[PDB]
Amino acid sequence: ALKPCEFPQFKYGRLYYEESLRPNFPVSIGNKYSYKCDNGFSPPSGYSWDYLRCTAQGWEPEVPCVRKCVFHYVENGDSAYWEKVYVQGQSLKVQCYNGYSLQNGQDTMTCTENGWSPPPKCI
Repeated sequence: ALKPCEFPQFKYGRLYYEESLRPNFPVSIGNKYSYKCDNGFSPPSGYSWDYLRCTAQGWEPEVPCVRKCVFHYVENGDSAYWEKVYVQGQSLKVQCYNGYSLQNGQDTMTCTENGWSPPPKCI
């Protein structure tokens, strides 16, 4: 069987069980391995862990761990009741109060490589 996927090493995270598994590589298309990301980062799905999949295009995702932005508290705005995870590239509309705003027309925040932009502070 073809074994085209080498031991996956990527930024801001790692496979679980890296030492029981590293010698098993390379592996075949269809195999998958659980992984986690560093604090402040997340799989694109926004879950606490996810699968790295050996595909015909190599490992997917290409960038397994991306910036994580948590939505919860908004100063002078509407806060949520529990922490909602967002990932790099996602955006939401924040509800500001009493003539305060995020100063970007639509009161939208985007999860960027360096966190929320602008921050969840209505001014």
